[PDB]
Amino acid sequence: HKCDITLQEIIKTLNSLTEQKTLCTELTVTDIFAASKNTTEKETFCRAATVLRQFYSHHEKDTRCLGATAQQFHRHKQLIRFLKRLDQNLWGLAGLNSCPVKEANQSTLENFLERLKTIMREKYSKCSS
Amino acid sequence: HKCDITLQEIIKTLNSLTEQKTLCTELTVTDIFAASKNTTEKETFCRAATVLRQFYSHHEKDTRCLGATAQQFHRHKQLIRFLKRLDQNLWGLAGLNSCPVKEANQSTLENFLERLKTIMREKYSKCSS
Repeated sequence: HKCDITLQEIIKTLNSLTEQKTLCTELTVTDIFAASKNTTEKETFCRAATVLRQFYSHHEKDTRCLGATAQQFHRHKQLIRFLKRLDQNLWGLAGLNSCPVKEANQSTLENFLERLKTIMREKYSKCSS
Repeated sequence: HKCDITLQEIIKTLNSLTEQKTLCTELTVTDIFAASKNTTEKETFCRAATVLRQFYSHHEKDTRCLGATAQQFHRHKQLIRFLKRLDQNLWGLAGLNSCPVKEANQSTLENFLERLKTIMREKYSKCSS
């Protein structure tokens, strides 16, 4: 399923994420989009599904992110809800639960999310345009 | 030749470009790094060698870029010298002069150059680290 509405779910969720801030949206993930050797779409997804999943699992109850105020704690609570959802969809479209994250370079969650939001919208374009 | 000094030539030139401005560094190229399906390293290069080459050839004597003042015209003159050089190296490492630029989305020359500068530095890391 390649031009499935799951793409819209991914984009629609990407927007929420990209339009928010936290002390955690600056911590780094593996830049799987720093590769020159490349792969295949479903593996592009399993790899991305992987890094996103390593993050939220590593940062769900992280001290640097839980927050001082209420609006902050709320924000982080929301940040992790979305990561889980964005990831839930990625694994489904990837349909591949094994991943060789061969990369050294790290982006920031936020800058990585933009690139995912971009790749996804290009993937969408090819579905309608 | 994969960990050749040509990589340093590419990075070293990428730095000059990325650390400069022009009225032309905002005009758009094809975002070949918006693909999810992916390819192979030498094809990643032929594709990049292609877009860069379409640009300078399309913008060498472009009115929006030639410049009003002297420092401006000089800058554009320099912008195109580097594009030719960065491209000269890419074709050599790509060793492949045929390219299927299947992409719709466009980045800006400047934002595309950053990503190339990044991919290149990751490619370098794997050569020494």
